[PDB]
Amino acid sequence: LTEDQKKKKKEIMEQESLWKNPDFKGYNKTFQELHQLSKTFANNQFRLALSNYQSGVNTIMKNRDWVEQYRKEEAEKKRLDEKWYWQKVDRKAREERVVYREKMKAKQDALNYFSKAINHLDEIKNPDLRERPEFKRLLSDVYRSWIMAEYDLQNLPQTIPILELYIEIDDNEKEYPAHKYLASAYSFEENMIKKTKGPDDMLFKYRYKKNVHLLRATELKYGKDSPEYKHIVNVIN
Amino acid sequence: LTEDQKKKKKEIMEQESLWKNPDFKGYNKTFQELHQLSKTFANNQFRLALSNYQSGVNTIMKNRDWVEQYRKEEAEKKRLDEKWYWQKVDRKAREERVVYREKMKAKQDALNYFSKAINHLDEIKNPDLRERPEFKRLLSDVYRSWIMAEYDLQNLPQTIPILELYIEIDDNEKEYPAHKYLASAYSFEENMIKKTKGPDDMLFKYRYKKNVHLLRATELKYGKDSPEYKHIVNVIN
Amino acid sequence: TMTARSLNLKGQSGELLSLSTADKSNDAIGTLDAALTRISKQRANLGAYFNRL
Repeated sequence: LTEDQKKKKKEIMEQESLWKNPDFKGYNKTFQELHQLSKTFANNQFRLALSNYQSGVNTIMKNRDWVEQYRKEEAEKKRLDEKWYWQKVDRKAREERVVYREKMKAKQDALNYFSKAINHLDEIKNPDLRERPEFKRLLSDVYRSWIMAEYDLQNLPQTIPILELYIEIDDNEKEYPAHKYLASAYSFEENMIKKTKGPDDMLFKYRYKKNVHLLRATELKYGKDSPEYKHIVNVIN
Repeated sequence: LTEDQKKKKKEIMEQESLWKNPDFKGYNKTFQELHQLSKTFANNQFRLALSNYQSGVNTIMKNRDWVEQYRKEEAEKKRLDEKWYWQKVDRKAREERVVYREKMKAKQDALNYFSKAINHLDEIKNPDLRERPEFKRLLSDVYRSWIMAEYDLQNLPQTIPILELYIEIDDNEKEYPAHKYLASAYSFEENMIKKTKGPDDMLFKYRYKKNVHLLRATELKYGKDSPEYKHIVNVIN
Repeated sequence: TMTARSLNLKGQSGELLSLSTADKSNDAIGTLDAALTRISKQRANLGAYFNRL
């Protein structure tokens, strides 16, 4: 490979890792770095924004632990009136209901915390401070977790304004997952217009934006004028 | 830094200290210097003016001790009928009201003493004596304590004629806190006109005076044609 | 008191014409016990106060 192809391969893997579903090793790494950045930044509103962001992520992490425990406790019950197929499938679906409703509440609590983290970052008014790598790192982490929290629950239309704000920050536009999620969420919205028989202007708006971010994700991972780039361009043209 | 920037940094810190809320170390320093100046001055009306000023400051200092003791005595009471949130919020608010009313009386007694200190300085009629550093130091200390006594109780419109008299004395106009307080008190008055739907002539008068002292405070602390000076000028222009 | 006296849940899972939904059913009704409890006891103190007067 060329130096650019080797670099690109390395970066795409780092970007896929960056958007990895949360776990304990990623949590630890993320917050150790954010707290060191907070100490460097020495800004009380950044400190508060981080305290709220961390509380939001903790809501998500505590929920993931709850979901395993809940499913475990149900699995360990003896179910005497579950002798027919429809009874087993019934009780499965109701388990999924309680898990989904609890995950929905955990998402709502986590987004209230993320909203507070953003409201505190909004209070940093000095443009020399808003341009700090510390400021942009935290703001990117808040939007990324916010996008993922909604994505997991299939709330794809809601992810669009946050993905769009995300890609505007410090070369985030060059991230393959960011364009993959935008393209998928736009695709959902296009399908909503087709299923609900909505207006043509919105059909084409959503289709256009899907294709822009589909092609851009392709360009970023495989390179301009790659067999894969040429293919997507030829389908669109 | 340049010799002027180093000097300016030093002076702004000394000016912030000059306007420091009263305490026992500042009280001791202030009155030891004023009594030495009184002995140098050898003027009975200055001596009387100082005796009254000191009585006014003593009223303030004795009040500060009362407020700590009062809050302490309340904190140490067992409150059996305080089992609902609004009961706790009630009793807290009434504690604050009693403290505010007692602080209001201490302010009134302190200003009667400051008024007497001024009435005695008014009796020094010889222009060669009124121009004495001893005369201007005491008169500045009386106005400064008077401004602060009103400021603490949010009586900002009342601070304007006293701040204006203060800045006319022996380069006090070059003090950053003096312009900060003037700008804040003028801002309050502008907001009063906007809230009470008062006349436009007063809206613009108060807005103008706010901006003059805002810009002057900025010039004094950061310097002419500093990023901060240029910013405030560009907002006003 | 105001609606924010209890967990003021509006709407419910599914398709709505609002942009709000209720929370975990278990807490939702459990909250109404809290709502009723919080207001009744507030009346209780007012009741008791009347007797004091």
